[PDB]
Amino acid sequence: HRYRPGTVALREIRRYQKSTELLIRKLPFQRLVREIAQDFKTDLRFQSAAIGALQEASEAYLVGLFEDTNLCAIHAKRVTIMPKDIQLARRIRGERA
Amino acid sequence: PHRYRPGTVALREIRRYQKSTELLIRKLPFQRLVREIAQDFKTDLRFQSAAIGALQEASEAYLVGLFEDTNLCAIHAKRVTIMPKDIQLARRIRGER
Amino acid sequence: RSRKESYSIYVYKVLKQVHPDTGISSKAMGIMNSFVNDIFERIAGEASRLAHYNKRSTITSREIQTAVRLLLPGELAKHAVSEGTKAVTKYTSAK
Amino acid sequence: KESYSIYVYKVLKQVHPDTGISSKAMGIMNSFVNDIFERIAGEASRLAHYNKRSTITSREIQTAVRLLLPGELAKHAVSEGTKAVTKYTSA
Amino acid sequence: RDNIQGITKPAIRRLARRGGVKRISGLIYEETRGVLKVFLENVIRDAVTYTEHAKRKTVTAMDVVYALKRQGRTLYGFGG
Amino acid sequence: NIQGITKPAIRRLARRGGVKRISGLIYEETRGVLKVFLENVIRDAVTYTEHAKRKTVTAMDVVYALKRQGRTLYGFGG
Amino acid sequence: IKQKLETQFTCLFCNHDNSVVCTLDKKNSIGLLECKKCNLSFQAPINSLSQPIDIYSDWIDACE
Amino acid sequence: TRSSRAGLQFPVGRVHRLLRKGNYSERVGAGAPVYLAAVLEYLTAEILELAGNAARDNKKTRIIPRHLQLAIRNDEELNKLLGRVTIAQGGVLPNIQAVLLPK
Amino acid sequence: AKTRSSRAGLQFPVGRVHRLLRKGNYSERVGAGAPVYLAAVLEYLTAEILELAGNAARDNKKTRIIPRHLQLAIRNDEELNKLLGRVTIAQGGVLPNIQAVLLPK
DNA sequence: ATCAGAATCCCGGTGCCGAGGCCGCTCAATTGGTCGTAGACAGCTCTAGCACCGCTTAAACGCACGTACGCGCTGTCCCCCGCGTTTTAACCGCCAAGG
Ligand SMILES: [Zn+2]
Repeated sequence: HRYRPGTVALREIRRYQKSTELLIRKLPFQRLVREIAQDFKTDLRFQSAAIGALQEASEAYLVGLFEDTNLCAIHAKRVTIMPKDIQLARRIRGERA
Repeated sequence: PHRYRPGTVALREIRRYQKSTELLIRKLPFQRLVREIAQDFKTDLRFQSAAIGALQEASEAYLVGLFEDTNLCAIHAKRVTIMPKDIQLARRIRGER
Repeated sequence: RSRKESYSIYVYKVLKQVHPDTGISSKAMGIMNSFVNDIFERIAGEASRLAHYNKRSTITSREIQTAVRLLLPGELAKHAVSEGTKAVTKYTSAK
Repeated sequence: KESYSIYVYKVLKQVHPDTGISSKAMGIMNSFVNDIFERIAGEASRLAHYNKRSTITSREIQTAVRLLLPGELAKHAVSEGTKAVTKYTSA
Repeated sequence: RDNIQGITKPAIRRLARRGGVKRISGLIYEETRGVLKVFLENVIRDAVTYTEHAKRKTVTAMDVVYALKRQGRTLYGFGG
Repeated sequence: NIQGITKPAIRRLARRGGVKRISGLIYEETRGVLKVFLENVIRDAVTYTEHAKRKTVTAMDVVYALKRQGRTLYGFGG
Repeated sequence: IKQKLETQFTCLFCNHDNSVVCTLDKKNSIGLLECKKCNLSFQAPINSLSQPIDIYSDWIDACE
Repeated sequence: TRSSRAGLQFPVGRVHRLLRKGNYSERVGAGAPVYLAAVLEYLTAEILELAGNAARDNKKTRIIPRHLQLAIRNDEELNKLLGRVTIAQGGVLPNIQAVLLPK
Repeated sequence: AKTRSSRAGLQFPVGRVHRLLRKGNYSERVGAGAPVYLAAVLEYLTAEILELAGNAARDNKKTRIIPRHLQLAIRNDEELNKLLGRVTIAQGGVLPNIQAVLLPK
């Protein structure tokens, strides 16, 4: 039969607050990073441990920025995220002018 | 008479205070508050005036930034009335707990 | 073979002191080594600023004390100052 | 205890030569200059200790200016620095 | 004593207007006072500690400059 | 390219963040901000390796570039 | 498909002979020299006619 | 060793060496590295003591880094210290806004 | 040219900077080209920002640069604003940020 | 409430692997001895921080009073959750014909 919405998401929130393993798996992330660096320089063989470092820092970064964005939306008398929420949080932190 | 249902007063004074240069909090009560906080960790300390002026400068700048992000929180709240938990969310995102 | 550094055995002994029945992972030992690195670096940078805002180039323990209670928050800092000061007494009281 | 005042006057006369300045404007400018100098120098010292090089040449300064300032400013600054290196090296 | 209550509501108004804030709620002022107070607590604690090692019973502008650079809220203007 | 970021990946990012309900334009906005982040990071990382005169970016340089953006990360020898 | 080829060239830096590997990516016209010893790397553009002696020649001129 | 002569656990002279090669001053005093080493010693004692309690919670014997991140995020002054600090295999607080819990 | 400043054709004292490096506890030794290089970078930064200072002060028919001019010229720049993000100027204030929801329409 | 049944927790189990013991080195801590000036300290001098008050005045406080954004409610309409259905990134085993 059909389950009622919202439940499975929070259950897997309780599941995904447990294992600190990396969410984005390796190969596509590696291709994206390689396709990026190339724009800055050529022939740059990446240490794989450095790639794991980039992956870790990126994922924790985005998770924390999501936390602030989520609390913005909770303040915004809503439950669902919006892109304007990300703009608000970034405008508070000061990445963009 | 010319009572004026509102709108020009607040925004006009915003125009004036952004044409402005100098401080807003006047000197003596701020100084006495500084000395009361100062009378808590080491007693009987003397001060030159430029330190106090720097303190007043950075204080008003700190609060101006709080007000700016609070204002954008209110605009995202589809309101113009501020709230306290706006400021609490702003300081939550600023990491200054 | 170039000889590399670690602080693993020292804090390892300290861990064995405070918890005899406790194991540890290797990566976490590296994390603690990085931890000591970071705290040491912030302290030393505050020491260099202590020098240049004092126009002096000698380093004594007093500067280390004022550096620690500049960086660390109060209660933790005062306990650490107590530990360091008692260690200063126990060492310099003897040779 | 020297400030950089006439240096600012000569830069100003080289750019907008009909322009005055207040005292505290000069003070903020020298605050600025000292901050920038300290940030670059400390970053160069990080270059040394992260690279085990017992001194610092101009190449370290170039890469540190890359590390601090973003693109357009960085490229124009590298250009001006190398031009100064050139004219001082020629004589 | 009570100079925390020396903070006036029209000063908070003026700060909101240069801050660009239009509409002011009433439950704001003492919260503002508390945040300002904790700010200045950490500031003057660090400045006085810098002066503790200075072995001079008077704190300078330079001291407060260095201390606020330590917080990373770094302010120019007065040299340091 | 940038479209190697899957939708359930950013969903899992919401989950470890603890976020419940998801909109639409979130995905492309996320990819953009992630891109600019990695742009600054890997730019100054390759700047470090440029000074290194060597063809491989060190993990050390990655760590130090994170320090240069005030993003200090332990764990990998820093 | 990429070509991974070992060569009998001497590395211009570490001087180990028979330790330079050439990776020629013709799909993107990018050739890559690698040292199996000191670990250095050098990139250069390649055409369709190029061979390990073509990029190793470009590496000699890139140093001098 | 001066550490034993200070009755402590961190090597003094290594730190005295690193203070020299750090360009940290021109001259280096006698007992400043002893004081700094003791500071380090009490810091790591407190941190890993809370980590030991964290392992007591999960009934784990070997320390995983998740224990470390949790013990950092629980205590107040430590978390205000390491605010700009993240750790690989870190994770975050198991935290749920109850306004998003269903009714 | 006796002086190295005249030998560089610049406006800053180089041996000043070299002594600053020596009395810095920065490195142990300092070469000859680095202080010249850094001083040239400084001189470029001064001239570059003083350009925006000159235009921003000329915006108000005033010969003298005020701090408000400097803050305006910084915030009207992009690279300098992301440069000076954690930075505050004395007597600065901020930009005119009048939101569109506020004007009487 | 209330039962059926998904979802998760939690208990032996075994396996395998790296943490930790361990052990033989050698290079920096040590130990001891020798110049030296940086600074701990004594002391001189004049500035400036402090306290106080009288006079001026502009700035705050209280209230009178309307009023209009904030908010609780409502209906509504729509578009993400989710579960199902393919389906293709990612990753190991065979025909080309040219050499
Ligand atoms: Zn080689």
